[PDB]
Amino acid sequence: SKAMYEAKERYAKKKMQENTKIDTLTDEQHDALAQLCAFRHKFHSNKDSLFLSESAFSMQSDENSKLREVGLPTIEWSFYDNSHIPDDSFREWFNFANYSELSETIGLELDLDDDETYELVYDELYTEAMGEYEELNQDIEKYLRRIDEEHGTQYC
Amino acid sequence: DEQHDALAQLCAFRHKFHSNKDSLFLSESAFSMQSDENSKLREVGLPTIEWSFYDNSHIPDDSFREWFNFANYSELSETIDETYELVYDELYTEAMGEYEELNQDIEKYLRRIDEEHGTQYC
Amino acid sequence: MSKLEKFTNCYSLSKTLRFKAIPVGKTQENIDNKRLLVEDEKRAEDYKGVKKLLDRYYLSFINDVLHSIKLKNLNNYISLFRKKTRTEKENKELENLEINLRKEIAKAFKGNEGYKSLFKKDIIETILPEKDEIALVNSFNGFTTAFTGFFDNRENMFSEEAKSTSIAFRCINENLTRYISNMDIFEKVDAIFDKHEVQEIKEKILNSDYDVEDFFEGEFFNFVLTQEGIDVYNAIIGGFVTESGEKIKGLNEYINLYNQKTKQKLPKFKPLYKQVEGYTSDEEVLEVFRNTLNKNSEIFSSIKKLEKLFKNFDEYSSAGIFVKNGPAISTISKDIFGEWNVIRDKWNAEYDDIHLKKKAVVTEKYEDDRRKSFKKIGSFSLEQLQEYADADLSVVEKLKEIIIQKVDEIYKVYGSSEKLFDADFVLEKSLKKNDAVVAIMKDLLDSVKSFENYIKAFFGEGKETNRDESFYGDFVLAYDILLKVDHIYDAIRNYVTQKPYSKDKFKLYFQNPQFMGGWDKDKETDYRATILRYGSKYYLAIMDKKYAKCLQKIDKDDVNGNYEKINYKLLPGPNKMLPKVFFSKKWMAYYNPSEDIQKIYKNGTFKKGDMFNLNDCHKLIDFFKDSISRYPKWSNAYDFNFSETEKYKDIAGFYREVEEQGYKVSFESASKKEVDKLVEEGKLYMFQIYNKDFSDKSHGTPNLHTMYFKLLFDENNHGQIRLSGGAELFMRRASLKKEELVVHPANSPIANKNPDNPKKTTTLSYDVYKDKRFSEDQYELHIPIAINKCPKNIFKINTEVRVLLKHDDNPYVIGIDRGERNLLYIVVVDGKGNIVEQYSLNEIINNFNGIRIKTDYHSLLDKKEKERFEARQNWTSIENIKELKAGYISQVVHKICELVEKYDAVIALEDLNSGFKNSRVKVEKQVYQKFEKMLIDKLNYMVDKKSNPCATGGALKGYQITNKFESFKSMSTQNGFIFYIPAWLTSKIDPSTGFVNLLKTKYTSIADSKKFISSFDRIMYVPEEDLFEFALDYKNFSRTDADYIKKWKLYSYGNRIRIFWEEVCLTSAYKELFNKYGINYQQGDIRALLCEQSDKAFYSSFMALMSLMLQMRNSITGRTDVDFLISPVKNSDGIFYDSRNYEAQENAILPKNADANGAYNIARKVLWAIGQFKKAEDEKLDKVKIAISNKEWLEYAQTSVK
RNA sequence: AAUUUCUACUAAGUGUAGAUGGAAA
Ligand SMILES: [Mg+2]
Ligand SMILES: [Mg+2]
Repeated sequence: SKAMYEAKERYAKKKMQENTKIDTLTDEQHDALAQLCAFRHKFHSNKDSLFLSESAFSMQSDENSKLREVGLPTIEWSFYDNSHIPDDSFREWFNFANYSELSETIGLELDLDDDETYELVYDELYTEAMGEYEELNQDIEKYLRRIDEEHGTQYC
Repeated sequence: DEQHDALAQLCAFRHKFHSNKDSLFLSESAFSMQSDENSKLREVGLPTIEWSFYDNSHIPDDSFREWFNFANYSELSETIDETYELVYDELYTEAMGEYEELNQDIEKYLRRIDEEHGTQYC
Repeated sequence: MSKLEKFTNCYSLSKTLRFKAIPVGKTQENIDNKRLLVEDEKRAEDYKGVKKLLDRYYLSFINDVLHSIKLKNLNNYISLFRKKTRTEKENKELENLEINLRKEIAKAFKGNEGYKSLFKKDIIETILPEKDEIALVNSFNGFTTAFTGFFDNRENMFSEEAKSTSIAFRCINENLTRYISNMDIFEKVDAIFDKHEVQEIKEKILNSDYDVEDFFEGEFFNFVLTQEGIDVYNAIIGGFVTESGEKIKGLNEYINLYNQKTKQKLPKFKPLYKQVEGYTSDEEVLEVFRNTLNKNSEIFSSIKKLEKLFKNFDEYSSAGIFVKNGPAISTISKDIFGEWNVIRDKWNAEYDDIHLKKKAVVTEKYEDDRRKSFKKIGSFSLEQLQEYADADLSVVEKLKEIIIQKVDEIYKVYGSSEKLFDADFVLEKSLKKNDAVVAIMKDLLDSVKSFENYIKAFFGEGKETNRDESFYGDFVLAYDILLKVDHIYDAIRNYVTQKPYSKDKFKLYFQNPQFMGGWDKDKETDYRATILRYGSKYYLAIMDKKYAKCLQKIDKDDVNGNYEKINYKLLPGPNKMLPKVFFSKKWMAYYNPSEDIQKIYKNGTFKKGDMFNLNDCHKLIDFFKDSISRYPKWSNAYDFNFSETEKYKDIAGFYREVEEQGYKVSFESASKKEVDKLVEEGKLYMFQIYNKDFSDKSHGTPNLHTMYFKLLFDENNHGQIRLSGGAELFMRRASLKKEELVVHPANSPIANKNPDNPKKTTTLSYDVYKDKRFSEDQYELHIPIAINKCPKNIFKINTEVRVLLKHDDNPYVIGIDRGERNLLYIVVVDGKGNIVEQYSLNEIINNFNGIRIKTDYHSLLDKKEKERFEARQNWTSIENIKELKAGYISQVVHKICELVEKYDAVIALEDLNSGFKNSRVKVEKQVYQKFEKMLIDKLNYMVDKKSNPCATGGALKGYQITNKFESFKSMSTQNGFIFYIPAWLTSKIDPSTGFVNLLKTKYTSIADSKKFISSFDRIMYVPEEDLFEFALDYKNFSRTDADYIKKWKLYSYGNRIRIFWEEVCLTSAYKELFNKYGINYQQGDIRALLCEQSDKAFYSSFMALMSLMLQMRNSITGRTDVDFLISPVKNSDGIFYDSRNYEAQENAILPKNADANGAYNIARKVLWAIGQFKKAEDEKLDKVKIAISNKEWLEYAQTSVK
């Protein structure tokens, strides 16, 4: 967890150094692609702290804005509206289907003061958040694979 | 006269030189030119050797702290053992390439004195 | 208003601190009684084991359902591919069929007995139980979410995106394209079919199925899809043993028998892919190293196959053995040719005979295009190297004997290391203190690694024409095995270079998966963590989940024992929290809201996209305003004071307004005796945030991190450092024990090691143990902050520095250049060219209380490199040196930062990619890239600690003058206040006028030397100055299209260095050579006499004196005394520059010596870039080129002085 | 030779001067 840490980063670093000549298309689109790739490598690094309310973090329309300016094809995302990924509105929702599950066991009703049902909704919203963000992440990997096997570069 | 003595002495000198030329490259190997050979050759009365150089002071051995002017070294440092070897390699090959240019002069002297007087030395 | 009053509060950041945490009172024994360490020690260790169990079940799932799939479109893919093709978008139907086939196995998995409960919660619960592993998988009964970093990737194993690790891409586009390749190559084994060998044994002991032609006919691909089928297939290729000593033959051996008639020329059947290192102890690492490099190891057999391959190499064609272009190409070319530049030279001539005109002189742009066209090519053929070669050079012998020399060299180091792979081997000393054993291992590993690096270039990235596939097929089949040595090199190296101590830690969870995410009051009974101040000994509070409300019912105590207590109200993410709450079924049933408001949010016209309407979104703005006023938590706990409704041209502006304001930490008090009685009850846990500055002895300046953290709770904290969340906590273990630390005793005169201390020896009253911090354990704490969360002066920094520098009228410039004499040499230049301050950075001043004690790093470097020399250059010495350089390029940054503040400048910096510099500064090239990183890191947020925090340049209002680092190429040609500049012609240049030599005067022949000596204008001799004045134009020489003056009146005097190390006179040497050859040389020009002689040694000892007239750099390379830069051309005042003439002043007007000159020229190149910054419009400032060429640079450096 | 951590220290005596952005493969 130090040797492989340096190895996997210097391999990829050599590929980012090496692929600045392969494109040979209209422009310096390598800058936008490496900027996107490192953005991917932050996102997929700690997706989990996006679930926290106030973690050190801060989408799709901004990426498409910075991508149209250089002239690539866009990304064809899965959603643009983004406002339903649940993070720490644990005081600010109710409609979920698994109340049928939670009433199949004892649990309690829809009042989260019970210390048992709290984690039993926290688990589901955590998994729904991660399942939303990887559906996001697969769209970026699909964009990089399409732009990889169209122009013969290397990004993953 | 007894020029065979000087010739066999030269021939065994050749057979040490060409035996281990490589340890002449080391800094302090057990070793120890042209003006001395011509001095011992004029005394018996042969023709001299007609060497390739007499100045001798640029064969690089282990002044690896004491030089810089090589374009080839710059080319090696142009692209990132490793380098060290290129500097060591190039001076080793330049040393061997100097010493065989020396050695060919002695073999040329022996071939000239061979096919003038019909003896045998190589 | 100078050039740093703009650059503050420009963009965000996120540092994170790291303080220690000591528990107070009975908290530690309370933790040990309630047993809150064993749980998370298990919750760290058992995770890889439960990963092993879930990988067991997953592979059982694959091998389960793969026995139930028979692919139907397989024949329609195989025959339509091996059809000869001739596609016309039939390969597109092939790819459609391929993705549909992956979809078919994807659909098999989707319906494969549920599969919806394969990555949800119940997988740790229900299926995986049905030994003693029931508690192992049951150890996470209330804690599931840590598997979500696994349930995503093992889901992506079952995709169809043609990803690498996935099942579908493997089993359709690698296994099938190997299978049908073997199906076609089955046509070239039918001529050797002996049933006594291929059928009488294999079919009887392997399957008892249909015979060997069924595996090549394509309708048992559905049988070979499982890993059992791949096992049977690789059994028919390689040969099973069936636990008996037969060693039953295989198809590889049956095709290997065919070259008994010394002609194989038939490719073998490639084995099929199946479907799914040390670092602890000395005996283990020695055994695994024995396992991987003994005399029957797989890597060693790969070397044996490779040496026999290059023994029988001559049978392959020389038309396909492609040698890789690039770094190694020059080295490979040099060994056979005897000259490094011979291959480049032949390609040069081959290119210029086509693209060069019928002239011969070049331009520098044509040279750069020439170098680009040489780097355009991918690889070279061995046949083209035979084409380059003249007579008596057969590469098929030359490379063969080179590689057999290397293999015999590996055999000789085996003859050195043969005492190591013996069964009765002993370890007399651990590898930290032993030398002979570890250096033996080093020589072995580096020798095999060098062998790999030599073999490496025989790939050609191919992707080629008809390359010798019969050669590459076993070449890669040995090279995959030779590449495994890096798994041993990066095991042994990072085993030996690790510290004796160890920094392993596990996240502390305290019985809860939801732990310290935030610090919000009215969520603190959920997050269960708070922070208390008292005087200055800060505190961290942990409340147990049985008693999770032990801070709510506390009175404002009045018996004067108090802990102040945070409140920390933070509205998190207000652009997407406000619509999350104000439309969520309970606010919609507490406020009404209006119908048009609900519709205007549901259609969503507040966003951009031209549906954006001001007086339509302003009602939404008023609705947000009034509703936040009506909300009970956010009407009180903040002080929201917005603008008016017409004062928001964007809801992004309103979001920025509420994000700006919505953060406030105050302090409502509490008791002391009841809090400490409470932690005595054990319902609280209390840790003290601590480092080596919260002690009550710290009589100096703090760490910068403790300056930030003390500034997190100031009333100056508006400008603005917001304590964020995402905090963690950690726990270490005692790597060392207490006894075996080498301990300096008390009351003894203890030594020193910095030699420039006047107190050459000191003594202390107590002990100072070596590495006390790892004797016990310690609680590391992290507490991540977010500096400048709301940015105000937002602009493109790369343009704002330029539009600043143009309007500026005397802009200072720093340069920083590496040198042989000094690793870093600083030169500060005004807007004209006057050197303001030039000094070395080998000595480090530590300007504490009043006492400027310096310390050298240059002596430290050489004193450690002598240990490197005397210790056979092993890994510990290497990494010790690399860390010493890392500490040095840490401590440079304070000098560079303070210099930037003191002179209001822009740093120049040596670009690296252009290179073309010896760079003999005695430091590794990588260390300079790390200096780049640890300079742009720090100039992201420049702050000096001694300043006042409120004032600009302080810990609240730091300078941001860079961007963040992106990627190792994107650091080029501008970064804020750091400029990148190519380092061409910066060390060997006369600073007074700008003469540089460009004359290739390495002697070649009298045939060249006669023309070269006639090309000069007037070689004469002045008797009233005793100088051998030369004269030339430059235009009559090759490689000379860059200078501007081209009227260079050379001279001779000044000391010079001759190998003979010796000292010789430049003009006395000329006179003694010309009196050796008997000249009346006082009636110049004397070229007419010089073009008469015919002995070699005169010209050979003249070229070596021309070169010494031209050699400007002089290094005695054994002492630092005479490193003198002298220039054999004089300026208008008739005096030519000498370095020692300019060393002995206080502040010179020219560079002192060679490294300082190397800095000063870089500063001059940035000054030229500023001069072109002054000569454009503001609409091209983002496009004004900075890559100053050699021609432009020599022109500027000559015409600056006049 | 002490350190949240690293480097160089012993720097007025349990530390000094600079730097340091953490978890994750
Ligand atoms: Mg301090
Ligand atoms: Mg230390």
